[PDB]
Amino acid sequence: KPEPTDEEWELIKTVTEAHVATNAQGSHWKQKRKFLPEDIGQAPIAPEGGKVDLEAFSHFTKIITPAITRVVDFAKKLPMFCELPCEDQIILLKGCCMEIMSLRAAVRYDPESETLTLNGEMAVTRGQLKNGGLGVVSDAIFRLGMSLSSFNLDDTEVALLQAVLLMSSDRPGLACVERIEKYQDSFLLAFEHYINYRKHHVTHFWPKLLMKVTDLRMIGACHASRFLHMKVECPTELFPPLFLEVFE
Amino acid sequence: HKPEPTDEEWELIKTVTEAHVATNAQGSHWKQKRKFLPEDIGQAPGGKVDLEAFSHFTKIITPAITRVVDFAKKLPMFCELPCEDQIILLKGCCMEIMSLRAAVRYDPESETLTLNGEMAVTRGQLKNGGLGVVSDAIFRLGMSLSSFNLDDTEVALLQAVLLMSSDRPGLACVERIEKYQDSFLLAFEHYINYRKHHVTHFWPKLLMKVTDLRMIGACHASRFLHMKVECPTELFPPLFLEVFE
Ligand SMILES: O=C(O)Cc1cc(I)c(Oc2ccc(O)c(I)c2)c(I)c1
Ligand SMILES: O=C(O)Cc1cc(I)c(Oc2ccc(O)c(I)c2)c(I)c1
Repeated sequence: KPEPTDEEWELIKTVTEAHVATNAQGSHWKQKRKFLPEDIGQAPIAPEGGKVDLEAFSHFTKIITPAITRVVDFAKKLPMFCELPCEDQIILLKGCCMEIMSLRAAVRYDPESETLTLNGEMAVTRGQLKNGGLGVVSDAIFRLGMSLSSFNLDDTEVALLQAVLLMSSDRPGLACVERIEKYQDSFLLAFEHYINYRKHHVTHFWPKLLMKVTDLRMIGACHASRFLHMKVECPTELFPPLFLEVFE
Repeated sequence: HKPEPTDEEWELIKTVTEAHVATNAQGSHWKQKRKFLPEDIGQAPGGKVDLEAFSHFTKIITPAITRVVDFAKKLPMFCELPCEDQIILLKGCCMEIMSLRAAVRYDPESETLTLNGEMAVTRGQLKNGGLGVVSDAIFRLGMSLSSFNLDDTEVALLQAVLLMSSDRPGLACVERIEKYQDSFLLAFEHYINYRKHHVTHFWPKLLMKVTDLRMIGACHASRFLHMKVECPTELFPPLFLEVFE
């Protein structure tokens, strides 16, 4: 099985460093994290269904800007992305923002505590993340977390996965569709070969990881439909500057 | 590189792996043959045992107990021990090994444990089925085992280790057993260096799961006592009674 070529190791070093340089978990999150108090976002023990717990929502939005910002820095550290028109860059960033963020939290899933550590600092439960606003998306991200545990992804693999999510040529309104596909394929090929190098113990690893890319897309779309409910149920004063633009 | 298995250890590894495989009935993956226990059974309504759920479990429990015994009898080291120690070691590790077998068949997607590789149950069905909080402990262990990707050999060696526990009350040949256990641990350690898992501190964390299993085994025993008080005698298969006496 083909391992990465010299040229691909460069790209790999480039994406890996960009990810690590913008991954706030570069200080042992597992040891640094703090658990969000059980009082916040607990089952509310209602007609019309899940109503966003403004209290919980408040804690999530107070640390969401840095997460959004870090996704932009990540893309901006990739030469290929920097070659794209300003218009495409934006379209791509808006389309993958929550996909990438979701991946980042999912990879910080902890079976023993049943939590996801947001921004490598805030540990939360299904209930908390659900009642805080993501609704069933909460369940989706946790499932992704559970399914990714056996994959043992390192920074390079998460970085490459982020880059594949970034170079999505099917986003609506893109100008350089063909060029973006070329970039994505280059990441896929490097990823594919890096995987062979690492030698994971799981059958049909490549095919299974690709399906995870699909889950993230589903997750990204649900985020958007989820944001619509937030706008109805949450007062403007709770929305950070960038958070709004992300779905605009 | 760390020490890999010696020629002699590859022999012990071949023996235990075959014993486990021959007694696990997975020559045809549990996934493509398992059946899900219907949601109305053991559905949410300490606690009181759901006789119907319990009935379903004790209906396939004898074969599981039996395979654990056949696993041990397939190990030459185990056969050199006195009948009395064999009984003690079996009663001591039975639920530990079964719990471990259910835990490696944990499925994140459907959120179930496939018992005997044929019956998929939820954390809820298993709990109301009689195990109470032990169900949580086992599901928990199944969740943490996911990243370890253990193959037949590793689960096999783990079982050999749980089996040869020289600290069980009443054992006569404590030294011999202790020695047998170490032979398995050492070959395990080496087999591990040969596999090369990508989980940090893999060895120490796996050893810690043995700890968890001993705790699960002890909790099942006190869970059994509640069962003897709440479940009609008829729902107890004979071998199920003798093992957990
Ligand atoms: O973990 C990281 O680095 C990134 C990250 C940060 C956060 I705050 C987060 O939670 C969200 C996101 C959107 C949203 O509308 C709500 I309410 C909560 C997730 I999922 C991931
Ligand atoms: O999965 C396997 O191979 C072995 C296995 C088989 C069964 I049935 C099982 O469930 C139990 C065990 C004890 C008990 O008192 C009750 I009620 C249910 C478990 I956990 C494991």
